[PDB]
Amino acid sequence: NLTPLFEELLQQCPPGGQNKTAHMVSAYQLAQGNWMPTSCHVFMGTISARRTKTHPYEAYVKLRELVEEHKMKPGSSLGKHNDWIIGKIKYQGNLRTKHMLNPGKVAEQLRHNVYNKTIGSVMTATGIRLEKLPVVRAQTDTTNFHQAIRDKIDKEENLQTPGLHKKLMEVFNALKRPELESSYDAVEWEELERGINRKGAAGFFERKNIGEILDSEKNKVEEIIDNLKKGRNIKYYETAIPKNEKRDVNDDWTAGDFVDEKKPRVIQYPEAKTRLAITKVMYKWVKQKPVVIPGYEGKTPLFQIFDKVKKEWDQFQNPVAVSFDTKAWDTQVTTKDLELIKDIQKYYFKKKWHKFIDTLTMHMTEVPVICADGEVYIRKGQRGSGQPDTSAGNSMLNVLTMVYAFCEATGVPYKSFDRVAKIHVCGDDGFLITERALGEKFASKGVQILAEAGKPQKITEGDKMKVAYQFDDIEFCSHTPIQVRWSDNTSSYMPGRNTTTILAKMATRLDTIAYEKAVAFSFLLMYSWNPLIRRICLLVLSTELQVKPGKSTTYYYEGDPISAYKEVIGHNLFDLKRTSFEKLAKLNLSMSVLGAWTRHTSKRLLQDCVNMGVKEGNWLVNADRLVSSKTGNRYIPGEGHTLQ
Repeated sequence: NLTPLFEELLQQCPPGGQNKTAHMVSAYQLAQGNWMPTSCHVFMGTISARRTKTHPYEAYVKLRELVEEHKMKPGSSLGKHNDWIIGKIKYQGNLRTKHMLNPGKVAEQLRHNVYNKTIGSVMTATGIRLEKLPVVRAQTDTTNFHQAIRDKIDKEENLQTPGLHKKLMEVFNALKRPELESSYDAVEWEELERGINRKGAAGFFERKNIGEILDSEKNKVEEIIDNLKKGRNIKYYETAIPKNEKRDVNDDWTAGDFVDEKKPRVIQYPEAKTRLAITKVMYKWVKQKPVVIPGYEGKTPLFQIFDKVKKEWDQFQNPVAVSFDTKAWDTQVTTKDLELIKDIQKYYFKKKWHKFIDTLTMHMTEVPVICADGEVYIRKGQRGSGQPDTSAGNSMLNVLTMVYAFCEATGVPYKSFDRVAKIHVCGDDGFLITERALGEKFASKGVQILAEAGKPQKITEGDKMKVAYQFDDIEFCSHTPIQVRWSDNTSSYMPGRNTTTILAKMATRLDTIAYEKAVAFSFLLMYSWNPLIRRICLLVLSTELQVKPGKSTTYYYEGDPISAYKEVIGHNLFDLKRTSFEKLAKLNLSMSVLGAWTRHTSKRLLQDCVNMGVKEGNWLVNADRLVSSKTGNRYIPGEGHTLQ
């Protein structure tokens, strides 16, 4: 009876190891009685207990009593290499951090959400009520920023199962790529400068951005590579800014705005010179060239991912997908976690970079962080979202932890995972596909195993992980599959997501037509299954055909945008005859719940398209099958290509 109460309490128990000298009893066995807990250190949902004619409620109070005894049982020396930050302190701290040093505040140092006028007025022109759309890209004030630090970052390091990381290494040895052992070397400046955003943000004490440092202070970056390579301390620090601040900029191209959306509330990032030093050396690992993390989908475009996943899904008999959903992952990365990734990096890198990886990793286990306003805190481990290693490091750490959790829950051995499951990851996001019995075992017992591995899962109904029983219930990269029907009698899947959300993201920005047409084409590649969005996209793309699209967003087109689409999607926009009736109903629901559209909106948007398309000429709106059906005119595309 009391079994769900014990299961809740066992997730707060400190992780222990296997105890062969005592009786280890589960949440079920404790609820039945005559079992008395002797300690609260949890191992695979079991704790050590003396069989002493107990009553269920009495066993529960002893186990809670022991858990609170352990919780009510410390300040930490600062590392020498971090001492330099204390000499920059100018005023006493006011972060009021309870678990990490707030040594004070350094001297001060020298963006808003607005509408995209053309995209926003096309929406208004059809009766879409913008004010009813959800708010996106919210920036936060200093006060809630510091509260977010106390809430998420001010914490002792997660305890993990003893020996967890030897096991995880055992999992890596089942997935390593031995033909690459000890081959990774640094890259040349030319190759580094190819894939980098010159507007990459400067750290607190910096003034130049990535491109400016590239142009004029390469020697400063090389001095840093040299110091680390010889094992010498550098003055490593990360800067803290709230999400969506002027300095919340991505160094590298992004598969979509979904990657800004999953960012922590607190962005923490090394200096630009330092992000450059790390990347010039660890390029092949942090940019996954080649891909050595199994299931890593970082380089897969959003319009391909679900077609790729369906092929795996179809090869199972009775497939399910279990979601990876860790609470505030970056805050759950431990020192031992980063050191596990250090050992794996050293597997693939030439020996002359091991002292480099060793010293950087050492710098990353205790990190001076400087807030926008100047407040310093000393972070113990964790991941700063802006580190170059976030995507690659979290992806491997995710894959390893999840294979281990699945393998320990199901009894499948680490070397046999590839035989009964497929895994897919993008940083902490992901899922695996497997047969239904295997997945349900992993989804019920995985919660407790993942809490003991120091990656707690977001609390749910029935203390179970989310299972998808039908393919288009998979959730990945903030999107979910939706099927479309083409006029060549094939079907395929597109990245689907709520229409209210797509409208929000498309209609706003943080601080002109060339940019909006880029956005429109960018959204048209992802959301052509959505007739509302598809038509708003074609109307915007119809604007000022003499102006060429900007380059500051995910994608843009050279030449014709309808032909560019055909090149990456594999069909013509005009050939898309049907979008999944049911899934579209699900993704349009919030439109009506929020009242962002009326009964008139779709017709008015179609009518505005037909009015433009019936007139004499060659109009992008007629690339829409239904619009062209009502105008009797077609769009004849020119040559066109898609770019990043």
